[PDB]
Amino acid sequence: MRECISVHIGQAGVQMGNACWELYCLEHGIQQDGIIPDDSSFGTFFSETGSGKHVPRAVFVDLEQTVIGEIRTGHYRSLFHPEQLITGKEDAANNYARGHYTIGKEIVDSVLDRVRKMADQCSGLQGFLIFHSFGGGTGSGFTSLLMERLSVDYGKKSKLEFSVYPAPQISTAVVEPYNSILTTHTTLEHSDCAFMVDNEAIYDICNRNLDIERPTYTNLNRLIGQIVSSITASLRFDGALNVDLTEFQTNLVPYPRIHFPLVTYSPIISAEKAYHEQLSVPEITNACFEYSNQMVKCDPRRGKYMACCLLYRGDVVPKDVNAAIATIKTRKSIQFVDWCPTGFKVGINYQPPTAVPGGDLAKVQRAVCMLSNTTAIAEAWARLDHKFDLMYSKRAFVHWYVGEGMEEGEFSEAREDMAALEKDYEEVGTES
Amino acid sequence: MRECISVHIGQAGVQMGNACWELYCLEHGIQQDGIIPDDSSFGTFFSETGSGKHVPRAVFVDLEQTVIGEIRTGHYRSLFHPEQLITGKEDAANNYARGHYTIGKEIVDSVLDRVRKMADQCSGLQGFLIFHSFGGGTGSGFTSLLMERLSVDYGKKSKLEFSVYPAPQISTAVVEPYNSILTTHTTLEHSDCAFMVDNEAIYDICNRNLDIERPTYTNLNRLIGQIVSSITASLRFDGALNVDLTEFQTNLVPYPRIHFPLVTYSPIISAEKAYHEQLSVPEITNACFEYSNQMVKCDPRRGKYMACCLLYRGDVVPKDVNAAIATIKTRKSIQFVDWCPTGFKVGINYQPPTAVPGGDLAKVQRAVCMLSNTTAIAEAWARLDHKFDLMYSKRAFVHWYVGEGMEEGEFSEAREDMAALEKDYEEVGTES
Amino acid sequence: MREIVHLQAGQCGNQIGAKFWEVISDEHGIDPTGAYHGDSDLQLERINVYYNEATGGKYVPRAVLVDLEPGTMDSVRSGPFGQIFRPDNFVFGQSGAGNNWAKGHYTEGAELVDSVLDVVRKEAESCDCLQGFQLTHSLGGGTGSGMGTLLISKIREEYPDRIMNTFSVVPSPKVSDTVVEPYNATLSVHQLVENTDETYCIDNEALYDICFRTLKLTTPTYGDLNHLVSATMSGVTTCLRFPGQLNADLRKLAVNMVPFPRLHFFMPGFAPLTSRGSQQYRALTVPELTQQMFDAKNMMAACDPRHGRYLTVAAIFRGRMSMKEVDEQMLNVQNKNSSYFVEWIPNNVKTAVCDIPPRGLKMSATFIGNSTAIQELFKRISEQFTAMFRRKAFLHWYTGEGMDEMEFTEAESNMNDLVSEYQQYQDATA
Amino acid sequence: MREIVHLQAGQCGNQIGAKFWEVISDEHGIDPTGAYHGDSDLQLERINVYYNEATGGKYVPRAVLVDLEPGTMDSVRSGPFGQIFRPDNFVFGQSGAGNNWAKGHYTEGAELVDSVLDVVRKEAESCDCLQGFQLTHSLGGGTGSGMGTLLISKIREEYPDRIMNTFSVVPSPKVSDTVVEPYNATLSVHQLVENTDETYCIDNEALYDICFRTLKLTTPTYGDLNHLVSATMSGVTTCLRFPGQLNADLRKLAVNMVPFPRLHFFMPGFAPLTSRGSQQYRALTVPELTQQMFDAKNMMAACDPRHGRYLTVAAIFRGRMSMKEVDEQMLNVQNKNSSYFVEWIPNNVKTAVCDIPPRGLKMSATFIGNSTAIQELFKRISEQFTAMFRRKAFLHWYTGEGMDEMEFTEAESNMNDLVSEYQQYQDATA
Ligand SMILES: Nc1nc2c(ncn2[C@@H]2O[C@H](COP(=O)(O)OP(=O)(O)OP(=O)(O)O)[C@@H](O)[C@H]2O)c(=O)[nH]1
Ligand SMILES: Nc1nc2c(ncn2[C@@H]2O[C@H](COP(=O)(O)OP(=O)(O)OP(=O)(O)O)[C@@H](O)[C@H]2O)c(=O)[nH]1
Ligand SMILES: Nc1nc2c(ncn2[C@@H]2O[C@H](COP(=O)(O)OP(=O)(O)O)[C@@H](O)[C@H]2O)c(=O)[nH]1
Ligand SMILES: Nc1nc2c(ncn2[C@@H]2O[C@H](COP(=O)(O)OP(=O)(O)O)[C@@H](O)[C@H]2O)c(=O)[nH]1
Ligand SMILES: [Mg+2]
Ligand SMILES: [Mg+2]
Repeated sequence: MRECISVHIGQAGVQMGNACWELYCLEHGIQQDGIIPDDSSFGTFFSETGSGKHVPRAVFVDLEQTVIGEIRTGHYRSLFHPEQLITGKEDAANNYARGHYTIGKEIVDSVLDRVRKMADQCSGLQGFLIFHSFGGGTGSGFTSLLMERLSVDYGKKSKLEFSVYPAPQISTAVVEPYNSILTTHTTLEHSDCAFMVDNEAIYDICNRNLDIERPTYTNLNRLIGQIVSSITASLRFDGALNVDLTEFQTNLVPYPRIHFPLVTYSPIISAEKAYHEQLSVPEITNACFEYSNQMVKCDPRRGKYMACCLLYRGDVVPKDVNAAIATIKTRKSIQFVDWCPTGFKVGINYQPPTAVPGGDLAKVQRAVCMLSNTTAIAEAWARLDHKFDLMYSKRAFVHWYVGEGMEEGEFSEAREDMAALEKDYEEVGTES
Repeated sequence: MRECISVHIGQAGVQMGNACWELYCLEHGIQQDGIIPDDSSFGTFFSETGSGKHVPRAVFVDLEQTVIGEIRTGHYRSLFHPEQLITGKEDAANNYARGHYTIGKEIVDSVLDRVRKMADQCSGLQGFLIFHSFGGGTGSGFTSLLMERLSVDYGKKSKLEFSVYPAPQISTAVVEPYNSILTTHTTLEHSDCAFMVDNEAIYDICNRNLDIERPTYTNLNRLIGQIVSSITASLRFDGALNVDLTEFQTNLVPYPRIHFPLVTYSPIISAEKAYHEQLSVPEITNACFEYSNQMVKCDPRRGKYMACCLLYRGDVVPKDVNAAIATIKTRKSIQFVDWCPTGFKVGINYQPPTAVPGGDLAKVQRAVCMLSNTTAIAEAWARLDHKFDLMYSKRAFVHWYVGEGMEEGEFSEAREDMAALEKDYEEVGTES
Repeated sequence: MREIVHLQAGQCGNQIGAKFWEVISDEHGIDPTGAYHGDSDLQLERINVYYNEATGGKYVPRAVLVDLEPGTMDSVRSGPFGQIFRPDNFVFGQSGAGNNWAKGHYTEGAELVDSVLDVVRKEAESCDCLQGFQLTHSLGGGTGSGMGTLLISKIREEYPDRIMNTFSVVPSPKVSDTVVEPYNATLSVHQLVENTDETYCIDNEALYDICFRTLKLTTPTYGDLNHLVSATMSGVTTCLRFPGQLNADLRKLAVNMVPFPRLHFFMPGFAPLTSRGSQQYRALTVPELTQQMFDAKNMMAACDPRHGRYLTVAAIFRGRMSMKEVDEQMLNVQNKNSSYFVEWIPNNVKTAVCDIPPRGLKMSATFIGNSTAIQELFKRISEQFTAMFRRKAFLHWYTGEGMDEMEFTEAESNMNDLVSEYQQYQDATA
Repeated sequence: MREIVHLQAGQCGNQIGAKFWEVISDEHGIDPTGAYHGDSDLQLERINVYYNEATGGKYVPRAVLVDLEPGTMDSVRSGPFGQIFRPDNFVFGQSGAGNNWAKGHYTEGAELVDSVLDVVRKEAESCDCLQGFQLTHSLGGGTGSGMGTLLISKIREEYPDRIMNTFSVVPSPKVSDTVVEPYNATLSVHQLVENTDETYCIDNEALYDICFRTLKLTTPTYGDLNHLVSATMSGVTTCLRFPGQLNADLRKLAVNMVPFPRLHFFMPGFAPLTSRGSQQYRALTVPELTQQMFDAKNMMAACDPRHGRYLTVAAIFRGRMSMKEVDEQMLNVQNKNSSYFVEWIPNNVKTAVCDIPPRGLKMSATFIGNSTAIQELFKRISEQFTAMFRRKAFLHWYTGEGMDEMEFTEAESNMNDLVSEYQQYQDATA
């Protein structure tokens, strides 16, 4: 009855999506194909066919064809419908203009068509899930290009996105400030809620809590996959207090231009060290608010919370949740904004998280995923804006963007728009 | 009780006819001869003899003898009555005059005689099916010559024709504009409904939907054969809502001079990618109105629909057809003309399409063939007329036609007649 | 006595009629071969209404199946209960009508209408007391609209006093299945309004909803709809065939349902209609059966009665019932929905109770309603007719068969007057 | 007679209502399939209050389950006692409310409210003597606060004289489970104060304490709390269904519990409530049952009555009891806690005694209290509402759905007046 269209753009989205659908397939008994062995709630994500084949309700799109080609040759080769996997000719070369103006103009129409065919095949449309990188290229131009198209064709339907926000120190591309800011300018008015994750933060978690000194991108993707499974768990499985994807919007977004919650997943514990932990509800709940466990390298205590959503899974007693949250409300270090007396949105589900074979996480009994909106993230934009200003003053790489369909004016507009957003956070963070 | 006389003229008709009668033979259990192994509705197309031999009710005619000779030596050598396969001495050499005036004058009488013998052997005459190329030669002169003879000897009997309309860009003959326009001038007043197909369009379908990079004319013919099987399915097989060949005339022809519907066949899907498609009634119905699936390379949305016929086959529930059409009526992009509130003619049959062994199409459960009359085809005539005007201004190839029985006046008359037809579409396409 | 002679037409008539005779035979205990194996003796007492007798107990339906193509009839005889009919009654042509009223009325059906009468008169002459003719067809087709109206005119000129009741499938508003429906429908109504005593308008869109909403059926074939149409056809002719507390002859309904000569178009309904899973959540008593009959969603016509007023209403009950409840419930409806009933008719409800219910049912009730809301149907057809006719949409297929443009104008004007007449009587006294 | 029609809303309503019907069926001897297998005959005499009858003894609850998402209802039917309901009563949408009152009241629930009434009116019309409507929902959600108040307004405009009693789950003060509770609660109360005759305020924090302190339960599921809410709902409607020495109809409580029209908010309580291990350390007699009913720790609302005064009180006893003890104990409370009862009401206690106790219990008693202390709840909501609304915390989710900022001001002002009215009557005469 419910549905979600997963759109994965760029290398980050495709690789993250692979972890997601590997986890979804496990959670429903699917067999790496559309087949189910000789399991009833898959309707939200997986379509059905008379042959017994389940077709994922996802679209894998990339202007580069290397990563998507690996899927077509991987173990999930027979899972996706071939027309869903859309591949362009040449990549955007880490250039926002190429993804948005020149290359994206030749592929945006094709992906939109497949979405349209999926959209009218749903009993009722609930929203979208967008996975993309913030670094740049397809993840910035194409995603911004695709998001604006959706805002018109589907209007008021929900559009959730998970983004690989740039890390403070670690960086992989030299022109991230240009692409990261440009996508933000063109996506603020077209996105409902954006969930942020940084590789450095998950690297810290993977080595600080999981006893692994060699994190690969596969490790991070599986950690991100668990977060998405919890967010969409309410639709997929039964529970005591369900939460829907349309609720996150009003629960975490107090103002239209401030919709960037952080992400957290508490029971990130190694198998060996799980034997020495009780893993009760109160302790995992308190773990969420520690700086050491945020999936975005931004310390919450530098600012004020303004909205939090707690999504519990497994054998969870609601009474403990009531007690656990109240004590957190008592702590003077965990500061909530003045104008939000009601801070927490609580959802409880009976399905414990499933551990992927070969994974690093332990066989946990109960888990919690926290989606917290905080003014602390304003610092991250300030750092990103500071980097952007340095390069633009010298016109460090402008000629690449100007010569591929963009204009010098857009750089100024994007930075000025970000400046207002940084100012907007300050107004929200001050009372009287 | 019902009947149809299939007349195949020129190389296109003969090769297309071979695909048709290969498919008809399969659909009735015939064994590549007139024999049936140790199956009751064949009377419409196949005559019967006491020996158990079924004689096709078709006439293969060509001024060239190469293609017909291949049939006499092919696997269907023993199927046709020898006098049906009529062969001239020399081809028309892609000249309309030779087919119409000089060569055709020595063979038209012979083919008409065999039609006469078939006509009076029918319990009741229902109409004709004419297969011919629009490029020129026998398909333009002989067909126009034959059609006018039929209009007198048989008068008000239905005369349906399937034509290989010239493609916009792809072309195989240098003088198509002369022959294509000339046949149209002499066939407007003698034809009831003309179904158009372009090789480029079917090439696009064959590579865009069927995953084949090497389409041969055999591939296109089989695709065309399926269309004809659906059109004549109502006569051949039982169904819930049958449609007869005399109905297409009043359902698709609003005016005597505008009888050129397009063609579409929705479930054109590869065997491998059929496993990932539900292939329900609503989706295949919506596929018909997409530009990407028209069998004629003319975009419908450039103009307005004025009449549509839907012919469903297989396991089809009429309720879904009612629902599926109504939503299409709702879309504002699918624009119907003002003066046709009643747009759709619906026919349902219980016989699913049969897949020829060695074919490319999948083993579909249900299929739909759409016959849509649209003002968009007026653009195709305009493009064809534009090409004709360029050549005629220079008298590019006139001497060939003038010296073989034709006159300079006919070129002017034919073009002027086409100009009125193009103007006629404009009047129909404007309301108040 | 009071024999009814059944007449078919077009593909729609034969399909509906075929299911009509399957049901009628079932409730009379007639085998598909024609033999009688019923349990009760009452079902055999009045079997002469629909069946003729022969040696060995074979019972021959008094039906005439006709169409301009042999295909549909060949299906009828081949299918179940197809051998029951007498072969001589299949009057068929070779060249079918192309869904154009002109061909089936003036040119093609003209040369076949004479043969049909030769069978009707032989059938009609064999009745001890002829009550009337029952016809099933579709107004949107060629054979039905053209030949059906041609047959009606001939019979009404040959049996003026007998009652001609027609069950006509009317084009639906949502989606069509024939491009030239407005021409065929308008021309047919121009004939029916003068030569039939009562017409029962049904549209496939309405019957799809009844199955989707009420019966909760996911694969509704045309056979499913025909069963509903058969049930209403069976219900209206139960008094002639079974005993009851209060009987209602076919002519009895027309007097109570037709105030003025031209307003003889009804929209029927049937009850109860429950899904296989919802059968255990109903009391199945008189109060609830009457409740859904007047519900707008349980009517076999697109028009919603809430948009107009009921000139008259008929409720033919079946099965052993408390006559008090029937009178009380019917009065209750008259009270609550007093705004839905015309005010110059003091009583709008006609009640009839047949003693024997349909097979497998304890109770049943057939609704018949003459409402001014039916003007909505005709105005919609008039709107579509004038849009096409304003610029000669498809006339040459009709004018070429023998018609003239003046006939179209007369049909439209006559159609417009009927809509006006319905509207005039929807205004209260003075 | 005196039939009650049950209406659900939101996730909370369906969960509580589902447990409500499990208990009601248990005390009436109704199997989950719908059959009757009870021992006593009294439980079958008045079964028409909540159940409708069908063939074969199946009893169909007169319940309407509705929500803007199918997930919760799908759980209800799949779970135990889920097949009992009639399928037609499940009126559900596809796109759920995002916990915003505007969506469920103006935009999303607006297009679904009409269907719900079509089921309510059919249910209501089938009652010999309609007593009123019973509604269960939550004020902190979207479907409950928005659609529930929408349903209340429609019914109160269509059945003005019938009694509308609502069991509403009120947001707790300690911790919330929805960020926008103040907006939803304030908007809902702006509607209830005008269109319901009695509302029973319950908060999950209070019911957690009852289980933690009294029942000594260590793993309290939401099912456990729903059972307590079911018991109080069952108790208040025992007079209608069983005999007793002194009966108290639903309208009887409202007159004795509602002095002024706007002060119709009560905080219920139940007794006895003992842990499995503490059952053997109680006499289980009338004096002690009354003792804990007025105890602040045995009430299902956060507000403590010690902070205010009781305008009125109702005690509905079950089981065979000495009427003298009931009168004596109730008088004793009136004497000791004379400071806790308002002084312009000479008598504040209404006593009712049903003869038959709940299954497995010899005695029971349900407390209902109208206290000025409930102003504490509304003032807390008002404080949170104004804090958020002072700087447009989440309005754009509400104004974008069709609401206007003026409506929020009206709701806050109306909420403030109710708090003032409660405070005015907490001052003694003159
Ligand atoms: N979590 C996670 N992040 C990734 C992954 N792959 C790439 N990234 C992030 O993406 C950024 C690099 O840009 P890409 O995502 O490769 O850009 P793209 O999608 O290839 O688009 P083009 O540059 O046009 O090819 C880095 O900062 C990474 O943080 C992945 O598998 N998992
Ligand atoms: N679909 C289809 N089209 C064909 C086929 N063979 C030829 N054509 C079309 O016919 C055109 C060429 O003219 P022909 O059909 O060969 O002319 P002809 O019938 O040989 O007549 P002459 O020129 O006098 O020999 C091309 O534009 C093709 O599109 C065929 O097998 N299938
Ligand atoms: N109930 C029912 N309606 C039918 C059936 N077949 C056709 N119809 C209706 O009849 C109309 C078609 O007219 P038709 O009778 O086939 O034209 P004709 O037979 O050539 O005069 C369509 O609009 C259908 O709604 C059937 O089997 N059952
Ligand atoms: N007693 C009880 N309360 C519930 C249950 N589910 C939700 N609630 C309460 O209902 C509130 C949530 O509102 P909800 O009904 O889910 O919003 P809506 O359904 O979208 O209108 C929470 O504050 C819970 O305290 C339940 O199963 N039992
Ligand atoms: Mg790349
Ligand atoms: Mg040739």
